Amino acid sequence: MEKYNPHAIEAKWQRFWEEKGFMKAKDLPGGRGKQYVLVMFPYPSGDLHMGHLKNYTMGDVLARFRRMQGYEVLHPMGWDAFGLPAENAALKFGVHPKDWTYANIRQAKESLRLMGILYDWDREVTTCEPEYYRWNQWIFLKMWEKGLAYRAKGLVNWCPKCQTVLANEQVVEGRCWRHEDTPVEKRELEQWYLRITAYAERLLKDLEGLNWPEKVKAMQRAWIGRSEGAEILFPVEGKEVRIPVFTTRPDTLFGATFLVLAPEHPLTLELAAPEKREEVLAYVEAAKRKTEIERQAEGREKTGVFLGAYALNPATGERIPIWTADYVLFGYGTGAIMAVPAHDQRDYEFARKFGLPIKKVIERPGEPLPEPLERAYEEPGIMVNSGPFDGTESEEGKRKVIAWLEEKGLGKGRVTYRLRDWLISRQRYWGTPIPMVHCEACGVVPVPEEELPVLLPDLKDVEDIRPKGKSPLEAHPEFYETTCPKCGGPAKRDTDTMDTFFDSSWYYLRYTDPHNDRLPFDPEKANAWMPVDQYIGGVEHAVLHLLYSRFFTKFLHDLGMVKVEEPFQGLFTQGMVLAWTDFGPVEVEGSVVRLPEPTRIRLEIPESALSLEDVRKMGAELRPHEDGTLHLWKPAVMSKSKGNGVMVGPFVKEQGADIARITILFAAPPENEMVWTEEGVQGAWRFLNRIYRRVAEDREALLETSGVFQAEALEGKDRELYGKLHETLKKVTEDLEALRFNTAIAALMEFLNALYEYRKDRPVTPVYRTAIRYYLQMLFPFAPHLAEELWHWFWPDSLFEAGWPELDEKALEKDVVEVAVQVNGRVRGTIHIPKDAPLEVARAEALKVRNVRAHLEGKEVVKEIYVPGKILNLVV
RNA sequence: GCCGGGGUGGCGGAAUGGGUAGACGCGCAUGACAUCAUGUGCGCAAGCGUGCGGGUUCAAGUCCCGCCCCCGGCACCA
Ligand SMILES: CC(C)C[C@H](N)C(=O)O
Ligand SMILES: [Hg+2]
Ligand SMILES: [Zn+2]
Ligand SMILES: [Zn+2]
Repeated sequence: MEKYNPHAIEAKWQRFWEEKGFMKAKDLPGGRGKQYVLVMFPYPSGDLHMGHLKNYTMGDVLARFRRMQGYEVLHPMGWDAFGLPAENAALKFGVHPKDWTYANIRQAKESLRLMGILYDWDREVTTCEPEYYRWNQWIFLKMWEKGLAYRAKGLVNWCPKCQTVLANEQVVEGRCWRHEDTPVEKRELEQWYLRITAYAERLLKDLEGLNWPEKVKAMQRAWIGRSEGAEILFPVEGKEVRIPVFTTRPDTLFGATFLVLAPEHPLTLELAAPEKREEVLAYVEAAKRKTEIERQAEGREKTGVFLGAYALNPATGERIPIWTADYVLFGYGTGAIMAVPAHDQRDYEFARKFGLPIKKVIERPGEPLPEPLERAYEEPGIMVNSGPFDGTESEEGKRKVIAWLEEKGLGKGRVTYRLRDWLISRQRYWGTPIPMVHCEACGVVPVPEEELPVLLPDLKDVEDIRPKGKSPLEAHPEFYETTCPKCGGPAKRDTDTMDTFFDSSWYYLRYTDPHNDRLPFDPEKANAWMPVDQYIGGVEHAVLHLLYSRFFTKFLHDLGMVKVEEPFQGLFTQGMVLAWTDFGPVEVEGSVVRLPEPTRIRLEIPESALSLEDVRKMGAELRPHEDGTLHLWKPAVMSKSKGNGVMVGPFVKEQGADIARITILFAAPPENEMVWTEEGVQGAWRFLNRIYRRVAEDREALLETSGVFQAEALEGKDRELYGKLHETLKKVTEDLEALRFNTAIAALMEFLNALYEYRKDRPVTPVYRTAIRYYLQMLFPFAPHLAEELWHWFWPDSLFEAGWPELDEKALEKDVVEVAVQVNGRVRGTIHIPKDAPLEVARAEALKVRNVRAHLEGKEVVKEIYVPGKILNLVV
């Protein structure tokens, strides 16, 4: 009997599929129903290890499966080559972006191949290639003609390291999404913006009937931050200008004891009295250089400064002082807020800090508010000290005060969103050029459609493209010196480049027509493949990619190019992958595990000594090491940085693909985080082995046996197996359609074990033949090699043309099941009787069990509950 | 503090229209020549066992009431 050998069959079969062209997506899916399985394309930066493969595998399992079922599958793959992620990688290794990009793409593309993964590469797409970004620019123009793209000056986020501006969504915890060790800063500058906010309502209203992870949906709702309320106009004293503010508590208007303007608000300086004019300019610019991190380090000791001007409370008419404090966001509402310390803990704290007035106008139902208040009372209540509103309820009060302000023309009801606009212009070389020219006479002029693409200046000098503070294209007149396509005089091309997230925002749409030189894609085509039925990815693109794509699809929908309005119908979010990591040497002494500083620091814990127990309790262990000392190991995220990756190729060579697949899809539940391990792999070896042995050993017999027969005529073990078979066929089919792989696999390990047992007694019957035909077909998605291999010992064509096994309902039916006999609620034993056996039969069969405990325990019995399914309770 | 999801074996994890808890796998332990085969929730035992405390029921991981700890999210309203 031969043995299972990966190398001998793996690469073999891989070529076979590639050449046979099975996962080649059709152009316009017929009435066969389509399936668009797609995983987020990668950032060509770094080598591919196992942690990275978890997502593509699943997409492969899924794609293969759907393919067998007959659906027209589209399982594209490509590269998110342009932007900061890539360029920053290259620049780190002093390599030229274009070289570094095509280097990874080559490697990465090999790994995937070495894994059994099949794409329809006739659709590969590289974002940084002119053939692609050509269209980023064509889109950008169409957005401009619809006034969705524009320029504007103001403070923006700046990443010193990246040496460019970042969108708000690229500022995770006031730090760069890439350099979580670099505190983002603020700078005055004029950039480009996409009016995503013009889609704030739809972007929210459509999240409703969506089948996505709660976590994601939640986050977007918070990022969009819709907030119903009112815009109130406070007349400034002496001047003509009226200052507007936003609030959700118009019912506390009489509580307004002072206004507050954002340090960057226009009037903050145009109102500050001369004697203060200096103190304001000092603080205004002080709040600027203050990084978000620095702000969030003050707690509630917020700062502020009195301008020197006053305003009139459009409700009472009294003169309230006007201040300015960083806690107010120029980018939110109207950069101005009416302060009501009595009903807002943030304002309250401020008021009490700078000796400002606190005035209650909302009374708590029942137990009166302790005067003087010691804390702002926010909850609803009754309106007091509020002119003609006294005795009204906060709730009804609002719409009233609103309708009121609206009548007097002092304010209006208005909805505002937290969502700020999208800042896409970037000061980096490696990126799409913004198709705009800056004529001196006409101003900002768009490049003609046909004059596209605006090719990127070829710069083969690393030390040149390196960002120093402004677009590298600024020192290249050969590029930025052109003529205005409007008047004709001398103009200047835009030196800034679109951000990476601009191209990743519609690729899924590009794969549907990867070679279109007239349009970014043919509507007819994309309409036949969208939306994306399944979308494997990660949650780190919650407010980013998953946000922007929705915008872009809505925009493209309005141009009438895409019929849907939500790109990703389904969306899975796989979990991290960990791996036992070496943390360093330790000094064991009995039970005391003293830690040398280098190790401790790596563990990142305050303790400098632990007990053999704590080391265990924290999930670590002590191993012997090549340096002849004891090292401490403990899982950790598998990453290059950690140097605990498990390289795809170096692995498949020594082990196998299918082995890595199984070890990955059975480690734990997909969404959970697994821990790649030796034992994990060893187990996959054994599972794959036995699958092989079993079919090998009955190969000859199988060949001379026919797999045809009449099910109803089956009896005994035969009939038994036939059930267990379809029992499995069902669990497996469902588990797949629900992305629950671990169990689909185990469902197979279990039937395998079933097949072995069946041989201990029964020969090699037709049913058994069929049992293998089905086992293989089902195994395909997980171990496509070993399956195709064994499958050919008895069948001609590839598993790809076998179809998915048809489940047989009638077969799932039980007869003579195993009921459990319990005495007085406690399970005393079990018996074997039909699913229909009447109480009399069960009672009987039970009264004489192994230990006849049902008898020794039931020497009285009163009531007897009997669930024909599997229960018989003898209530003593 | 609010919101979503979670606490099950030495380990990852199965099973909730109440109805042999712990499938499948790992690990361990014996029997055979790294691998198969058998066993493996805990306790010597009475007996006990799905985060804690009550309760409903012949029967509770599943249902009711009160509560703790964990993970993730937190814009507005309340
Ligand atoms: C779909 C893309 C936005 C995914 C992103 N390029 C990444 O690989 O992290
Ligand atoms: Hg390129
Ligand atoms: Zn950065
Ligand atoms: Zn001009």
